[PDB]
Amino acid sequence: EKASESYFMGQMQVARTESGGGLHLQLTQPRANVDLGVGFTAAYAAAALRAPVTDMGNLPQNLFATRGAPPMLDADADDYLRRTVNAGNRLAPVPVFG
Amino acid sequence: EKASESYFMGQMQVARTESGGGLHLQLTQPRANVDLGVGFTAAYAAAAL
Amino acid sequence: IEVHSHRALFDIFKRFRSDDNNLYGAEFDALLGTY
Amino acid sequence: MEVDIALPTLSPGDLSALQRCEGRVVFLETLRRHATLREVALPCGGDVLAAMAAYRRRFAAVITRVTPHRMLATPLGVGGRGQSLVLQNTGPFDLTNGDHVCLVPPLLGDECLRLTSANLELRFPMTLPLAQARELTARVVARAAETLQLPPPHRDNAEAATRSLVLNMIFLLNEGAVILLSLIPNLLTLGAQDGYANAVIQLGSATRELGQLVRQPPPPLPQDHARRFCVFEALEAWIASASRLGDTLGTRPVARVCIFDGPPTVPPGEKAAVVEV
Amino acid sequence: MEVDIALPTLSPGDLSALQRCEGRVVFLETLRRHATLREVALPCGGDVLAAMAAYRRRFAAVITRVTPHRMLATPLGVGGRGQSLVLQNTGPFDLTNGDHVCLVPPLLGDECLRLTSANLELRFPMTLPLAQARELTARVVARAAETLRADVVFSNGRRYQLPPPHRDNAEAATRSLVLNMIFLLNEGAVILLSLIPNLLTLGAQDGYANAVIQLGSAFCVFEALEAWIASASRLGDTLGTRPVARVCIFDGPPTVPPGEKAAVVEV
Amino acid sequence: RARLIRQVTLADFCEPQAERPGLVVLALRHPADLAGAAYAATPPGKNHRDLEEAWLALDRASVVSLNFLVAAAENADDALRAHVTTNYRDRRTAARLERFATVLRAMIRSHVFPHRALHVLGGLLGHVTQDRLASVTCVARGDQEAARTNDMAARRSQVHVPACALMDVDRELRLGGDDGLRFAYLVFVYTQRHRREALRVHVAVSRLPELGDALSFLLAGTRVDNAIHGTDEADAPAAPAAAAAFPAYLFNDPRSARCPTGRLNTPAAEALPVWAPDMRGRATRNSCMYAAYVRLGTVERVVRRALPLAHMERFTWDVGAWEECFF
Amino acid sequence: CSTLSLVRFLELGLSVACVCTKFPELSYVAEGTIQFEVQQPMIARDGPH
Amino acid sequence: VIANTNLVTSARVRADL
Repeated sequence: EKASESYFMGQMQVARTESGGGLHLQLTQPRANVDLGVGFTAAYAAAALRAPVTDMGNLPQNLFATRGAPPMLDADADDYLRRTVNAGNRLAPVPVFG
Repeated sequence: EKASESYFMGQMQVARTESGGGLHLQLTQPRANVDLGVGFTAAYAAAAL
Repeated sequence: IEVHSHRALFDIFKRFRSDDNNLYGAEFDALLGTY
Repeated sequence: MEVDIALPTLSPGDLSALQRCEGRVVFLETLRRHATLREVALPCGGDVLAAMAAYRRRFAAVITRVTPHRMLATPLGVGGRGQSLVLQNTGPFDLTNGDHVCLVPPLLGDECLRLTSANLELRFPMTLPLAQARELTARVVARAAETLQLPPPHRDNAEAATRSLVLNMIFLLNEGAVILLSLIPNLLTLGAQDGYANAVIQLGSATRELGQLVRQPPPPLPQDHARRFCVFEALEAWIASASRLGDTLGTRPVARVCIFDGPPTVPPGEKAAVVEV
Repeated sequence: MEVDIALPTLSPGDLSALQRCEGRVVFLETLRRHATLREVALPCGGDVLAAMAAYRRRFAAVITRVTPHRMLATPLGVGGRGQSLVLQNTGPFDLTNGDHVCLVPPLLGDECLRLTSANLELRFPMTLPLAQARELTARVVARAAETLRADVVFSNGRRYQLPPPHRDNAEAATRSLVLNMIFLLNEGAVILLSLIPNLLTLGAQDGYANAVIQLGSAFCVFEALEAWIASASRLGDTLGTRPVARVCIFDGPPTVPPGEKAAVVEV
Repeated sequence: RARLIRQVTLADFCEPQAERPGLVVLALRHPADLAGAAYAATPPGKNHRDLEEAWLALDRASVVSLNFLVAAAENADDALRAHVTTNYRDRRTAARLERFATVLRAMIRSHVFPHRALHVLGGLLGHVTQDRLASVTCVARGDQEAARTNDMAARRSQVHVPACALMDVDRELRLGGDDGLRFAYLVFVYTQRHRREALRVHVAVSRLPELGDALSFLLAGTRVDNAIHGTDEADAPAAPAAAAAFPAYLFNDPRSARCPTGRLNTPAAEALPVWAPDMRGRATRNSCMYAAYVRLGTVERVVRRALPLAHMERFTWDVGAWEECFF
Repeated sequence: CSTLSLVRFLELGLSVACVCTKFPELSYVAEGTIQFEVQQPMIARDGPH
Repeated sequence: VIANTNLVTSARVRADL
């Protein structure tokens, strides 16, 4: 809009810090703003479409990567399921450090 | 006693340092004393409990 | 230390300036209209 | 090197309380100069073991100056051993002069800081003397190992604590440990001639019980023992291990206190100037 | 930070004898600006454990130049940007440039400065590199282990023979250490064996190894466990093995034999 | 400012004119006490004088540049071998590198590990050399570039590490973290299989103050194949006797055979059960040793740029004590 | 070589949106809130409010 | 303009339009 935001510019500040390979000069400046008029004073416009970043492929999530389910009584069936569903599943889990 | 001890005041030194919190001055002052009287010049007394 | 508020900014062109009517006695004959 | 922690807009009724936090330590994940407050955040009580383990991966930082805009904090220890600073005593016990201090998570989940201005709470830990932090860590690890102010366990990361314990223990057995064990009766017989000998052995020590309920033959001669001696290797191994026991289960001593003139002890909720070691 | 100590007027010659130990270390009680010869002193012969538990509750300090009126000292743990200070060696063997120095009580035949003039006594700890410091204690306790029912250290070419027991006042000064260090280890052994009983029946070549590896990856015994943890932590903490110095000798021979000084930087 | 160390020595292993400043140097123990301590330290079954021979085959010389040591290990990229060989002035150098390799491989075989033979100094900056006699000078505390080199082309310096050996950890372990100030650790990797063994070197940086579990998982294969092939050549007895089972059922037995102290020589106390804990040939701790590390200091940044190298950024020298990694 | 073609903000176009004004002491006075309301219009509905 | 409680009662740029 013609006046969408009041804007306040602060005063520059310097911050020296003795160091080994020379010096550092972190140079900061504070600011502030506020909207005044009633209602909104801006809007989007989703004009065009850049390339969709993710392909709408089919990655089937396997729940074996999760944790918190009671495994069944006979462990042979557990191993059978694990070895069956992890047959080249591109989400097949590997225990990495944590 | 009257003049039990002497006391010497020196020039105060101003020493500055900088941090993110701003300026951090540190004043200081050296001083020393000599025991004048020959013999003792002060005495304890545990007066009241 | 129990931070507080502060005096809010006022627009430069704020022209209340109506107490001329409301100070002690109002003279409506020609003073009006400027408000 | 002073890190910067920015804040959002909070309530004027809460900065008056957070400002009263000037000696409690925070736990950052990285040490960039500028930083936010949202990053350093902890849920309420629960699984004291999890937090105790998290107190080794993340490094501490003491805060010294608060402002409704930002927060200046001090990276506690990464490269400095003389940064004399002050931190308040938020511990239950009373710490005298020349005491190495230790950070321990708070108990019962009773004492936290529910910050409603932004819906996040910070659980500043408590500072205890080493001597009592060691007993606390010991009691908690014993209780955790048992399950295959009283808080409940978690039993999800109890496996880790009991694991580290039994590893540090299993690698204490050695070909010379049997030679040192075949002397338990010879020690118990000394436990009756001398009083200090009975003193050094506790009451329910689970060895003075063993000492009468089995017998053992002289230890069989190992291989190459005409050349190498084993009891010395065993003793050296035990020194090297036990020198590092109290760390891998609890927290290392982060710094120590030192005063000049005033009262020795600093009762809780008070500022104490400490050197860093 | 620097501390001066009120030296009373002792005597001729024996003061000049103290004037030879201008690099020793002495434990103050409180960082201050005024001290006296009485508080900075230990009995000449006592148990190594109380001296060890004393070295952890006090503040270290190195003796600088000593004028017959008063002697100056500077603590170690605290300093300004880690300055330089000389530290006289007192160990049995030398330390080379680039080592970590520790401070252990005199496990060997002690040295006790006998001030017969002023009726005080001084006792200074010893300086050792961490590697050999962690092993000299073990040699000492191992010698006593067998007598409850050979001894050679090598260092920079030359070899030492660990003077025989009670060559000094007695070996009673190093008894309690022996007794604790053996009892706690036997405790750890028995508790561990009780916790998994069948540990000693597995195949020594295969089963035991598979257990110790699959464990590395994915009268109540428990009261005894808590007690053992507490005691082992308390004892491991008070064993030195935490260097407080690092030798940095610049413009000098790379090795300092026992007796002469050396330029060390505080950690 | 920072404070330095000067150590006159022989131009054997670190050759301060061949390399430019800014690379860590190590201090080598006197070999006499190593050869001695072997006599009591090599395990049963193995040789007990082979380190004596391995040393005698290499004939004070005290320092060794990491640039030199990394070459005499398993892990190395042959470009750095070629550099060390053709760029060092010195006579007979490749032969010496071979002998040093044999020395370290003997050291691990004799259970006197090289981490107990190499203390670490700072990064060298200066040197004056006679004919085959040098006096190197390295920092010891503070940050590297507080020094002043007599090059006059680059007064200050940096820290250079062969990029072939620099193993990052966080981006490796995928902590999801954000690079700020990170520590720096020099780590050794042992492997123990009799007459078929080697040593791997690395320089590790991360935010992790306590390596521990991090290496225990990083070097999983090494620990695995080291715990099982490590007890080899030790005669273990036959199947363990059933008497070895330490009896636990007898602690809180109200009715059981008992014996007060003061009657334990050979009385009518024969009724006590026998238990023979007999441990002969099992895996000791030194058998399961696989790695050792030591803290070096703190680091901002690592960039790779040239022979491949790795320039540090604002290295602050803070050397720590050694550490075992066996569990 | 290469120059550094500077750009002014006031000479851009976006400047229409915001009124820029320098407030020198703001960082000091920013310790408290400023808190000014604005307005809201209202119709005169029949029937007594 | 900072006041106390005291009270009373261009150029030519190139742009697209």
